[PDB]
Amino acid sequence: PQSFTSIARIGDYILKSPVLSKLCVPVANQFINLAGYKKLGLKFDDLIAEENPIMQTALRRLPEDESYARAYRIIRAHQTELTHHLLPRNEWIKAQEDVPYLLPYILEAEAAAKEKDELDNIEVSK
Amino acid sequence: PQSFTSIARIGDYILKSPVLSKLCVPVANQFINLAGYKKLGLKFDDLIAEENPIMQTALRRLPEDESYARAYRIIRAHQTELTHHLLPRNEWIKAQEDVPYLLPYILEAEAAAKEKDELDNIEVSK
Amino acid sequence: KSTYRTPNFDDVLKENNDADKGRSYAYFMVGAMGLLSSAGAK
Amino acid sequence: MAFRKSNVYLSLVNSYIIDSPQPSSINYWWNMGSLLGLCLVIQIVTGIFMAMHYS
Amino acid sequence: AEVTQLSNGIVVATEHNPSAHTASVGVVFGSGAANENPYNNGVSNLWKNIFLSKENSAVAAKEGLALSSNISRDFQSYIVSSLPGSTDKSLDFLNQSFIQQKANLLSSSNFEATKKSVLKQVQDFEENDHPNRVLEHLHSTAFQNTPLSLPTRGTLESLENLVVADLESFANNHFLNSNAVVVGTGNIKHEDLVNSIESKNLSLQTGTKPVLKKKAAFLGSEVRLRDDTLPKAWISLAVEGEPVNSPNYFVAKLAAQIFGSYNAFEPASRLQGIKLLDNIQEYQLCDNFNHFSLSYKDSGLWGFSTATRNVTMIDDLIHFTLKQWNRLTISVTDTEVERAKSLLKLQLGQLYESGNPVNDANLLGAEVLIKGSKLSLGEAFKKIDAITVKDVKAWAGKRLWDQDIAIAGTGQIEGLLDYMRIRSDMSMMRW
Amino acid sequence: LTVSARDAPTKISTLAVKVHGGSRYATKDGVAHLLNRFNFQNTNTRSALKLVRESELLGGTFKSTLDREYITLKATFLKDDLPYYVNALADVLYKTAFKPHELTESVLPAARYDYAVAEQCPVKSAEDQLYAITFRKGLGNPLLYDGVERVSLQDIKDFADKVYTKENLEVSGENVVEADLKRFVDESLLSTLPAGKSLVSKSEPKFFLGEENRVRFIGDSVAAIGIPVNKASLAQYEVLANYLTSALSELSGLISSAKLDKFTDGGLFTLFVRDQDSAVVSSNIKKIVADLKKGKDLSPAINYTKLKNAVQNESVSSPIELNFDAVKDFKLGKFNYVAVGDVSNLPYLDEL
Amino acid sequence: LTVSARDAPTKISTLAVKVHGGSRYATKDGVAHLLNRFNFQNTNTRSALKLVRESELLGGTFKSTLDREYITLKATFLKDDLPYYVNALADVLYKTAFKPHELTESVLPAARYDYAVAEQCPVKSAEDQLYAITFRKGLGNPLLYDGVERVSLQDIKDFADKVYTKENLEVSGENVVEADLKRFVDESLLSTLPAGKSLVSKSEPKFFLGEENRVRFIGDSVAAIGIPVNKASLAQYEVLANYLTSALSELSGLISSAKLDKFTDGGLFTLFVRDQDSAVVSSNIKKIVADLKKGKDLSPAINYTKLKNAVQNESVSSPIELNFDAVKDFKLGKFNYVAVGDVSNLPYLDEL
Ligand code: HEC
Ligand SMILES: COc1c(O)c(C)c(C/C=C(\C)CC/C=C(\C)CC/C=C(/C)CC/C=C(\C)CC/C=C(\C)CCC=C(C)C)c(O)c1OC
Ligand SMILES: CCCCCCCCCCCCCCC(=O)O[C@H](COC(=O)CCCCCCCCCCCC)COP(=O)(O)O
Ligand SMILES: CCCCCCCCCCCCCCCCCC(=O)O[C@H](COC(=O)CCCCCC)COP(=O)(O)OCCN
Repeated sequence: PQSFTSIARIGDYILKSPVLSKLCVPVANQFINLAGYKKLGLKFDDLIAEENPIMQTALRRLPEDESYARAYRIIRAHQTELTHHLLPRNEWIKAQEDVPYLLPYILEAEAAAKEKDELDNIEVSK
Repeated sequence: PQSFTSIARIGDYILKSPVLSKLCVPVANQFINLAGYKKLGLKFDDLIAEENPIMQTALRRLPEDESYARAYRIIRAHQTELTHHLLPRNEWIKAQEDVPYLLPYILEAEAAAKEKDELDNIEVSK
Repeated sequence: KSTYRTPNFDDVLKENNDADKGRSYAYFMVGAMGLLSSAGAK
Repeated sequence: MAFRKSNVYLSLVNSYIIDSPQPSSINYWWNMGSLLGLCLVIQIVTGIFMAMHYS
Repeated sequence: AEVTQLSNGIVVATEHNPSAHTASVGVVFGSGAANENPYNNGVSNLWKNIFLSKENSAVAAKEGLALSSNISRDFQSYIVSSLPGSTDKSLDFLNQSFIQQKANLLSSSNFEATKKSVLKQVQDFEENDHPNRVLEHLHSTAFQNTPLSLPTRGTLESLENLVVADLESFANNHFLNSNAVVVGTGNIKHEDLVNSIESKNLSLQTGTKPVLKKKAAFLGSEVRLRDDTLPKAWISLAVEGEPVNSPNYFVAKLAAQIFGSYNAFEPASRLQGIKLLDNIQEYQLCDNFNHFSLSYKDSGLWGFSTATRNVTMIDDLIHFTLKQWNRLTISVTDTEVERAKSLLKLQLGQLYESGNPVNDANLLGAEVLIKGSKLSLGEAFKKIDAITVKDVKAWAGKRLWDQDIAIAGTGQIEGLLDYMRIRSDMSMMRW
Repeated sequence: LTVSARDAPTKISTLAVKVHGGSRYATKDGVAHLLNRFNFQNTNTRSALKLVRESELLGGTFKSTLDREYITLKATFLKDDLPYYVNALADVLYKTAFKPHELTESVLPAARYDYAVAEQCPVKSAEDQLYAITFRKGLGNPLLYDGVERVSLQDIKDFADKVYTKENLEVSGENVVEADLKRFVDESLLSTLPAGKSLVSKSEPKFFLGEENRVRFIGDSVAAIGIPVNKASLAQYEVLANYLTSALSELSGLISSAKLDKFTDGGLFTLFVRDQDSAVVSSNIKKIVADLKKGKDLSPAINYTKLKNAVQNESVSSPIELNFDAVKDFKLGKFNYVAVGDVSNLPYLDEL
Repeated sequence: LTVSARDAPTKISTLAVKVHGGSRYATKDGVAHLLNRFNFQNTNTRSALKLVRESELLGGTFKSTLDREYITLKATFLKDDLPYYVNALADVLYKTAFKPHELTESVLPAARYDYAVAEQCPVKSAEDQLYAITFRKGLGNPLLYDGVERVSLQDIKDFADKVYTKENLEVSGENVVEADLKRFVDESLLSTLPAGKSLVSKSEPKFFLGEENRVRFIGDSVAAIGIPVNKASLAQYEVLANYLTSALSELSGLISSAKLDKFTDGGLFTLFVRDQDSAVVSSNIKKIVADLKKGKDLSPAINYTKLKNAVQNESVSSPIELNFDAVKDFKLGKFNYVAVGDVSNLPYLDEL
């Protein structure tokens, strides 16, 4: 319940400002590698909860090969969490591989649902 | 749970004997028209309970037109029993129309299930 | 890597299978738990 | 099908405590529910056998 | 009928069928797919397809000689069929093909074209033939890290590393004198074949194929090749069976025969005398199954393969099949044993006494490589008649009742449950 | 009632009843396929279940196969069990039941499955199109029931009364003593069939040339040519088929299959080119037709074709053998072409 | 960019963009049908949902129809709303989105439904077979997508870049003031399309005669004949079609439909005989072909055909009118025959 347009607007306002980016991007990636979802072999777009119909739409949108890769990363994360270990350091998701791959599908589903709601509640230009 | 081969054997032993037929066929059709299933517009093969797989088989066996006629007789019986009346005397099932129409389908399903059970429990001619 | 090359299980396999030994030890332990469970239920 | 699937009563026992698909990564914190069920049965059975002597 | 056998370092074993109209003559080596390390895997398939190469088949077809080959786990074969007046031509061709030279078969162009063709065939097998690749993964996980796990077809990752040196190294280590049996089946006499071999020289090599360090050992495991984009769910499932030269060979085959095979679309297949069909036909649990008793030199497999579209009731299929397997230990009847005797006599006499001479050559070559002489079919029928119900119950208690299983599956096998419920269903808890 | 059997010490015998009732004798479309999937159902005396149980306890199985010309009933069994199988095949030929529920439950879904199997294979579809455009009324009837023509249960009974006659069947045995088989046939119900007429027409069928048919299909594209044959020019096409199949030809890697269907009065030479890509099929079939119209020499393939004819001839009713010593040369005349697949990219008959 | 519009005091105007991009210009099979069901989806600026909502609040609907030659985008609306619909059609021709999920969700199931509808009608199938055997590469392309040829999303974008050009479209208006339409077009995005080439070939298409194709089908049997026409012999076939349709002919109760498809350089005369019974279709089509080969007099049908040509001509791009005063007589020459239905009982082309 963050409505990805809103978080994208705040994040782009932080990134486009030089002072705010220089201040809280080191805090940002320090937060990321203290979060430790890399160490289970996951990406952050593999981590967004997908039990609402807009994210379910954005998972139908997704290409096939990225869907099979996402399915493998989920099953290796469940198996590694089951054994209570971590993946070895060669198998951790690196910083360059943590690509926001599912974000544009999510954002276009956001814009579609927002436009549907606006047009479902319009007045008339009298 | 009468196993129609058995009732057919007893009934044919009664009918083929002259003394037993002359004794208890008037008792038989007196029992039939005191039963009063004619007065609701039914036949007796419309009255056999059909919630066992051998009778369900014998209803799949049945031709189309007799199946639609049986469906109409059931729905008119439910409606007449719902209104707590009887059908008028012109609409009662007459004695000639009370034909054992479903009996041979039932008997061939009986013989098929009996033969399957016997062959499922055979010895060997050593 | 093929799907016919099974990965390494050799650190966790028994050095001797002997399918009556292992099943007898397992059924002995399950039977001991059932023993004490029968006593406790009584 | 099997008798635990075709029976009316055993289908609930099946679909709840036999063939219920559980996620394979859940730790011992997903066990407090069964533990609360056991402790509720303890409370009820001791309550009956102790309320036979209570005025 | 009669099977004779003689020796000079090579082994000459025949079946003079004077009623047949052809005559197959060929060499059956005692190496197979179970004699390869996992890095030269598929070299026997590549020898099969350079022997069946286009130039070699053309030179064969100039004289009216059809070639044939077979790669199994235990035995290779290289069979040349001809008219019964051309056994000398077939022997001289087989001599010129293997013994006299191999460099003309192993030229650069022929080898590269054949490697391309076998790479195409292995890829086509891997992504299109589903029940056979299920059975190959069943062998690959029942016998894993052990040379009987290697597929006969070879793997794509190994077969694209082979060069001519590995073909020649396998030829020098396995195409030997004692390793081979030259087989003549069909319409040839034994004395004619022996006198014609002694008329030539036909000496393959000095001898002594390398001995495997590790013997085959069954290992209960599973492998799940889940592919959701397939219309069915293919699944094999087997226990450790009986190898050849075992006293429980025909008992294991008759146990496989009790539950038989089935095809849900054929009308005469739905009316068989199997008690599994009463459970399996109600909600249409599978399309087909077959019970197999595979027997190798070191070990064996006993189980069933199946295919189904009812992907939500796979566990009921496995459940009723394994409860029927548990009926062998406890309460198998006399009539089921008599029926399996009659059907196994039938399919065994169809297998050994079909009209095709190349299949007789493959079977006779395998049998006289393993056990030194061919057991004729009348003694086989006497051994089938000697089986009682107590023999089947003792065998099922030894091999079936609460033993480890090996499972392989592909397709929509999500309805297939864990390993432990399938393993625990091998014993009934009611006996 | 032609009875013939050969003997051997092999311990399993087979018994075959070949009846001239295939698809070329079908009254309506696919009646012969309904009769094929209908036989070995319930008879008037024993049910089909009792048949399967007693044959399985005695040790023999059943098979009923149709072809373009025959309806063959086969029974493979252990040698001591001969009169049971002779009486079983006599009862199936004489007194099958023809109940309507058998048709609606066991016969029609089997026929649906047979047609669904052979529709998913494009070369079987192309072969049926080739037959239908070469022998359009006679041999060119469809082999399988697809349901474009309503076939009732009375049609099947009339067809079975037409076909199963004493003058229409041959009893062939393998590994069977012959005189004992003649005694068991003369004692059974097979001797009291109605003695109708032999349906085998002795004249050559009227064949058509230069025809073309195109069928759109999803999957493998297949281009096929077809040549109607004589009774005398049959060995030339046999050695042609085994020439193009073997490695003697420079184009055996281009074709997929090539066979000659031998009948009692002629037959059809087929030649199939199958590939998933349409440009490959196009280039291959243009090269095949150009090289066959250029001419070939069939002399090297003659011993190879003697061998392949020996390995195919297992039946008693094998055709004339010695015609091979006179074939020398072939040049492609007129033919009939079908094209099943990505039809908009396959070549037409005018440009071949 | 040919702009033409007529004016009337009628309060509802329509606007049509005819683009020469039909199935005869399709690169692969059924690409034009995917482009037809793809237009009026999402653009780069407004979504398809916003298009439907604002057009519905303004009072106009949308329609995109394909033919054998055109891809027509039509918009029917209230007269005051003209520049909105001119800008909407300009945006659809210029900057549709071509997203892959649109193809997999809204475009392909619509095409599956269109092909399932027209496969259940046998005369549409017979018409496609008739086109495919008469104009085998050009006009004879299939109209609908059936999926025998893989059409990707890049194929549709390349086809739309090929077809939607300034030299390839005509803007036609009804109940629209013309000079205002020319000003709104010259101000919109429709003037900045890439100026490609006119795809209209002026030569007559190569036509084939005497062909035959036979398609098995479950349901109504239909036999059809087809005659390729010239540009000069077109009015004879127009008065032939309206002769056989009306009650002037003794066989209008025998045929089911007969029409002439007028193109810019020719066309095809079709003639359909449809009935559920195959013997009725057989007797009817033999009688029709015999009577047309006997000869007819087309003089009584000429005023009737003037009337029916007047009621059909509503579009601006109507063909040449005055050719009717010179038609006198017709005799059936060579034709092309298809047969869809119970194929084993329909007549062949040799026996017509
Ligand atoms: C008769 C049924 C009965 C049920 C059911 C029952 N209890 Fe009780 N409970 C009693 C009785 C009787 C007492 C008083 C006697 C005693 O305290 O020993 C009691 C006392 C208690 C006490 C006070 C114990 C003390 O001595 O201080 C607590 C706390 C309590 N119950 C909690 C629960 C909870 C929590 C549950 C279930 C969710 C529960 N009880 C169910 C009978 C019951
Ligand atoms: C998500 O996965 C699951 C899951 O799906 C389920 C179902 C469970 C299981 C849940 C439970 C077991 C909870 C169930 C609890 C109940 C149904 C409460 C019922 C409790 C009772 C006490 C029943 C009432 C019975 C009585 C009161 C009878 C007592 C009577 C007596 C003692 C009479 C004595 C008198 C004489 C004369 C003998 C899980 O634990 C679980 O996690 C693994
Ligand atoms: C309603 C009250 C809810 C309480 C929550 C309890 C949750 C755990 C219940 C455990 C039941 C164990 C049954 C396992 C089983 O039958 O497996 C059976 C056999 O297993 C056994 O024999 C287990 C040995 C006996 C254990 C007895 C434990 C009794 C103590 C229970 C204490 C709590 C009541 C099937 O096992 P298999 O499928 O692997 O072959
Ligand atoms: C608020 C809900 C409270 C909890 C209720 C739901 C959970 C109930 C779980 C019950 C588990 C124990 C029931 C197992 C009994 C199964 C026997 C059975 O179903 O056979 C029943 C007959 O049952 C009886 O006669 C009496 C059962 C009373 C049960 C009293 C506890 C036969 O069933 P069926 O029709 O499938 O058999 C056809 C034969 N082949």
